[PDB]
Amino acid sequence: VLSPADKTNVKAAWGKVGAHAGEYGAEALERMFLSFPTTKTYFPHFDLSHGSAQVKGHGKKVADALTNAVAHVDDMPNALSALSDLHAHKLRVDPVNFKLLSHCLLVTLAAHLPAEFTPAVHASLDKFLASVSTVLTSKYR
Amino acid sequence: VLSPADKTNVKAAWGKVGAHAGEYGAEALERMFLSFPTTKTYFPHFDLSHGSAQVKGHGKKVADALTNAVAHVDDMPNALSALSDLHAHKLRVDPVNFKLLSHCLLVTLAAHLPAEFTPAVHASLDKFLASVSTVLTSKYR
Amino acid sequence: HLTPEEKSAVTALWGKVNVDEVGGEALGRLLVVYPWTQRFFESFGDLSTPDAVMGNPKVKAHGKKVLGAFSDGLAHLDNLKGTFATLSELHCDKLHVDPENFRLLGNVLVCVLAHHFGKEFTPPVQAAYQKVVAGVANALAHKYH
Amino acid sequence: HLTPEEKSAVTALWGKVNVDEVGGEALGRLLVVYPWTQRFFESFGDLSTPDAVMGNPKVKAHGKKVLGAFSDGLAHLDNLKGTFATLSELHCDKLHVDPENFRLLGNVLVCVLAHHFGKEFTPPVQAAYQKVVAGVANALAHKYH
Ligand code: HEM
Ligand code: HEM
Ligand code: HEM
Ligand code: HEM
Ligand SMILES: O=C(O)[C@@H](COP(=O)(O)O)OP(=O)(O)O
Repeated sequence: VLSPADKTNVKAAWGKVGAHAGEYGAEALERMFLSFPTTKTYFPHFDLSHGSAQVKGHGKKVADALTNAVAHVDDMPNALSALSDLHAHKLRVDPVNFKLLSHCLLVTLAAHLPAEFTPAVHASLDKFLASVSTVLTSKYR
Repeated sequence: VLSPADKTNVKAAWGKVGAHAGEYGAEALERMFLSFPTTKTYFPHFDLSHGSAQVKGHGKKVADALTNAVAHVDDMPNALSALSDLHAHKLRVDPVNFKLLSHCLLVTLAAHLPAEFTPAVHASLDKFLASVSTVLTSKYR
Repeated sequence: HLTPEEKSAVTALWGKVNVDEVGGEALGRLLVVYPWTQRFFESFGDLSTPDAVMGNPKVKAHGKKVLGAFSDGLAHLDNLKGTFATLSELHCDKLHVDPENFRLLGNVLVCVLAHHFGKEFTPPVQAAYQKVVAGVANALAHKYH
Repeated sequence: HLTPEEKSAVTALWGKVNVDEVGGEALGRLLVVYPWTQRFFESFGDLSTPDAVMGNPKVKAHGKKVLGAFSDGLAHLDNLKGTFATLSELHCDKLHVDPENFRLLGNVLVCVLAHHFGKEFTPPVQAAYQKVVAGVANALAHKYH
């Protein structure tokens, strides 16, 4: 569960992401496909080359869901219900993959937030990404 | 979550565990120590040899907690409040390990319940034990 | 990986397996216990319920083929990497199958073997099979890139 | 395995690393992000808040020896297992540390490398380090029985 200091931290860090969420989303995905090649088995339909439009478009959607999760941080199961359904019933990405993407998102933030990625914020973002993942797989079976 | 069916399935298989819970916990633990050796790092204070007395006792303790959990399936977070505080604040077993004891608990059940370990029931038991594991690690950070 | 007493006990137990029924039942249970795995088999028909899944002939037939290759792999316990290299490249480049499925199938197989042999699937025998299914998973995953 | 270009990228980035500093920074952060890992350090004193961890002198002194051994291993990429053989034995037999800790520290370490180097820690540089940290970790878990 996210504490009051966790939410303050996520909101502060994500707030600083601002207009770059889409770009960061795309960069985390590239980091993931490059670092964890098995994750690419879920996008056989994507041209996965650096800067592809498919990956660029998908990163924006991923960052937009996260930006939504921060805005509804005290009500994530509901704010993420549609996405949760999508993942459980159609995509069916195996659960072990959310941790891989979550790690690449933290790495992407670290890389971009020299001042804000303090030990404390890093701890909170990890809990947050872990919580978004749990909601997204909560209806798997 | 656990459906009303998963609960009916869990109660029935576990009901059939009878006064055998101690032996099956001990068995589940012995299977886990032998199959996944890294789990022994958490019991450098137990004699871990076959037929070991501490293993037999801990096995009973683990079984009885599940028996309490089955009886309180609708409200596990609460029934297990104290045991989750214990794993989160003192024992601090790494979360990767709960999936290993759970697997071993299923192998144990299957090996002892040929009649009741149907595909559906195997499904429910798996959901139950992961749900228990989730409660047990919910207060970790 | 396996000690010689482990290699022996595995061969020993395998030779009593009906690979056809165990493969059908394992893949069947995989689709039932971890439903998201059904994603690769929408063309198999009815997978709506557990008996529909366990009863499905395409599930049963694919199970037999898959456990057959696995079984053939048990004659390559010294170089599983080499024996599955082609199947590994195939599952990655062609089937786009996430390797975690090979580990999930591994544990379902262990539960099936336990369910079938009862007492005979001893903690030590299981430990040996945990090494094998983990080796076959890694070997199958070895070529993904 | 790492490609000759990955080894180069790794060694070159590591040449810029203050090992004592990264060591204190990665151990501290492991203890803050995954607080249950503090279970092995009751003797380090106050670990109650993030600053109490990051600034604890025993945590800093320990990060130094940890990343120092890690740093040495980097000069032995073709033989991580033998390089870490005696520390594997020690972490298992004497400290009783679950190997999953080595993988959690590997990821925190990658996060600290990205935070320090910013854009310079490129996705291809990260993939190279992911293989290194997974390698160290497998090397440190190898002697466990
Ligand atoms: C941070 C966790 C994640 C979030 C917030 C999330 C979010 C999204 C969103 C918003 C969509 C777009 C839905 C739409 O088009 O309406 C989506 C689709 C999808 N996601 Fe997830 N996702 C996450 C993790 C994962 C992971 C771990 C993978 C696989 C490694 C995955 C695989 C996919 C794929 C295959 C699609 C379909 C994309 C396409 O064909 O365009 N997702 N996800
Ligand atoms: C199915 C999940 C689990 C259940 C229901 C369970 C149950 C219990 C119970 C009832 C106690 C006894 C505490 C007391 O006497 O007050 C306990 C102790 C303990 N558990 Fe957990 N546990 C689970 C998983 C784990 C895992 C996965 C590990 C390790 C791999 C673990 C390791 C420990 C240790 C080392 C103790 C201390 C035992 C001693 O000092 O004798 N537990 N657990
Ligand atoms: C346990 C290790 C496994 C082995 C030994 C194995 C082996 C095989 C073999 C023999 C083939 C046919 C290859 C050919 O065309 O010659 C195949 C195809 C296939 N396998 Fe795997 N497999 C394994 C596990 C899995 C799992 C767990 C899934 C996913 C739930 C899976 C999904 C597929 C798919 C979809 C195909 C093609 C299906 C079709 O065309 O009808 N495999 N496998
Ligand atoms: C890259 C991985 C790691 C390396 C290279 C490493 C290396 C070291 C070194 C060189 C020593 C001193 C050995 C001695 O005292 O003779 C040590 C001690 C120790 N390590 Fe590790 N370590 C690793 C990660 C871990 C992690 C992840 C933790 C646990 C969260 C851990 C827990 C300990 C503990 C409890 C000690 C003893 C501390 C004391 O003296 O009180 N290590 N390690
Ligand atoms: O066999 C070994 O000594 C190593 C080599 O391969 P990696 O550790 O790099 O996978 O591990 P294993 O083949 O069991 O996975």
